[PDB]
This record gives sequence, C-alpha cells and structure tokens, in this order.
Amino acid sequence: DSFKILAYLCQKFLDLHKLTLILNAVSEVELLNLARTFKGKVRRSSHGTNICRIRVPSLGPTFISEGWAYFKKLDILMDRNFLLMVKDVIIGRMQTVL
Amino acid sequence: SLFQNSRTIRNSFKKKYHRELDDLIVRSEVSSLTHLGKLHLRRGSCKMWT
Amino acid sequence: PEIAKFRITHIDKLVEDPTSLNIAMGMSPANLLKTEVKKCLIESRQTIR
Amino acid sequence: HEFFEKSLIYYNGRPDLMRVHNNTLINSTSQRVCWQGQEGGLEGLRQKG
Amino acid sequence: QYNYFGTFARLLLMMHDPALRQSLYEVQDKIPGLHSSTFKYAMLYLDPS
Amino acid sequence: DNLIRKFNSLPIPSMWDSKNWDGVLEMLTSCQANPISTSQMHKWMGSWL
Amino acid sequence: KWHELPLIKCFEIPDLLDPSIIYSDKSHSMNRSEVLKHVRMNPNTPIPS
Repeated sequence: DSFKILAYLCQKFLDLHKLTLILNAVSEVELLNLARTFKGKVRRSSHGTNICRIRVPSLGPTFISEGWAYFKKLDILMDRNFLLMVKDVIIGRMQTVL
Repeated sequence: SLFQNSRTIRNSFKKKYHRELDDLIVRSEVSSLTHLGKLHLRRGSCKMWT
Repeated sequence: PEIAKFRITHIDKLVEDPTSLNIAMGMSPANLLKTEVKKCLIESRQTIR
Repeated sequence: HEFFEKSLIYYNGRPDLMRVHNNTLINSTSQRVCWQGQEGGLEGLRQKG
Repeated sequence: QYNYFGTFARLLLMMHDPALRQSLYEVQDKIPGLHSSTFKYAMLYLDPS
Repeated sequence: DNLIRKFNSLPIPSMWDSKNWDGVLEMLTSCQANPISTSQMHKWMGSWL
Repeated sequence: KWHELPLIKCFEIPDLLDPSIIYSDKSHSMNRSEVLKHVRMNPNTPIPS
C-alpha cells in the first residue's frame, strides 16, 4: 500500500529529472543522446534554436526550449525554477517515505 | 584555495581558459570510472596483510 | 592499490594533504582546478593591481 | 547607523522604476523599491554587537 | 539507508551522467569495467584515501 | 507573465521585450498554446501531486 | 560610570596577510557612480553584482 505511492512518486521524480537534464543541456550531442535515451524528438526552429518534444506518462507531451517547458494536456508554461521546486518537493516526499 | 566557482574564475581571467575547464570536468570522471573498473580484474591476485 | 613511480611533482600532495599516498589514479577535480588557478595567477602576475 | 542613515538602498531587479536625482535614486512608480538612508539594520551585519 | 540511497544514486547516475554527456550503459569499450560487482562496492564503500 | 502576454496581443515593459524569446514564441505557435495566467500553477501542483 | 573612564587599547588586531580570514567567494555591490551610470545607460537590465 506504501510501495504503490512510492512508485508513483518515483515515476514523477524520473520524469522531472529527465526534463531537467534536457533543459540544462549545453550542447547538441547531449540533447540528442538524451532524446535517444528517453525517447524524445529534437526539431530545429528558424532562429537557430533547438526544440525537444518528449512524452512522459505523469505529465503528457512536453516541449522544451531555452529553459522553458510547455505541457499541452496540462496547458502550463514553466521556467526552470518552478520545475526544480516541484522536483525538490517530490524528492523530499519520496525520500521521507522511503 | 578560495576560487571554487567557475563564474568567478571565467570572468576573472581570459576566454580560452574556459575551454580548458569543461574538459577537466569530464576528464576526471573517466579517470575515476576506469579506475573503479580496473579493480575487477585484479581481484584474485592480491594478498592480505596482518 | 597500485602505486606510481615517484617524481618531484608529487611532494606538493604530501604537503597539501598529508596522511596520503601517491597512487597512479587520476587527480581529483579540486586539485586540477587548483592547479589551473595557480597557472592563471602565475601567467597574469603583472596586470594585477 | 551613520552608514545606514547616509547610504542608498536599492533592489537590483527593477531599475525600470528608479530615476537619478542629484546623486541618488528616486521612485517613479509608487512602488518604493529604493530609498535614501535609513536607521535600521540588515541581515548578517552586526549580529554579534 | 546509506547503502540503499547510495545504490539509488548510482542507478540515477548510470541513467545519465551530465559530465560525460551520455549514459553509462552505452559505454563498454572506453570504460569497460562497469556492470561489475566490484564497481558497486567501490562506488559506495571505498574511501578516497 | 510577460512571456504569456507577449505571446498574446498584450503589451509588457521594455525589460522583457529586449530578449531573444522569438524561438519560444515560435514553439508555442506550433503547438496551439493556451497558458493559465500564472495564478493557477500552484493550484495545479496541488492536484498533480 | 565605567564607560566615562578614559579607556585605552587592550586588544591587538591580527596581521591579515593571508586571505581566507576576510575574503571569500561571494558577490557584492558596486560604487554609487557606476550604479547611476548603468541605470541611465542600461535601464532595461538588472543592476549586476
């Protein structure tokens, strides 16, 4: 009964961690490797900016670019600090319950 | 023994010295991990001390 | 562990961190950054006011 | 407090609101992000005294 | 709990190492010693001394 | 807030209009975006958690 | 009345030759003149530290 909730929290933690690793990349090779490892798709915009699409379970589809993240099914725009706050909340809860 | 941040080092010095920093961060990593791998081969060829 | 043949550039370690060894492994990130900062200070030692 | 009473407090996120006036800053948006001089302390300073 | 959270962090890192800019599972010819038990003991109980 | 406004037909201060957000706006145009005004985000994570 | 006495020095300030007694890796402000200069010239960027 506790392991189920821990599993959900860990799913969310992993989703947020993958997103954070994506928006903190500093090169095209790292972004492409993350897309290949986490089943993403890197498109190239017109102004020389790379966008990354990724579908995670807990949040849905997600579009990332220049430190910004947009969730469609949630209809949310998010910067880095808010994502990191949510990740820290999840980490705290999961570690505490573990 | 005070320069720990990279920003304070990057702005306090020239530009090319930035490129001899990022690779540093990578090199130690490989130099660490291979060591932790090499331990597995020399497993049954080391003696015990009293 | 394995140990590297002694050279003159290692005594600094024994002066920085005593109770230590001279192992053939790589050098930690902290010491590498320290050496790079030392080189930067040694090179630009005239522009400093 | 001779230094606090003679110093200029300003928030360095919003210079859009402040304007220069005779070697000091004044607000132009009715938000009070900066002011000149005060008789109170700030965090981390003279805690020991 | 040190052991538990240590293998936790080890798996989270093997997922992706930001310093190497790629995963650790996707390298077996440059750092070929991973996926071994001795690595798992050294990453968690081998003092840096 | 200011990026949501710029994506819409609303104006913003000049501090945020002097940035390189053209790519993010191109991305949000290619997805039919509709954000939630920044007051409901905490309310969202109150449910998503 | 002990404060009205003619007190004199009883403590010797140390010799601050080495850093790490005063200086550390932190951020501080800049002189008022350069602040006002940045506000006039660059009113659409946050005042750096």
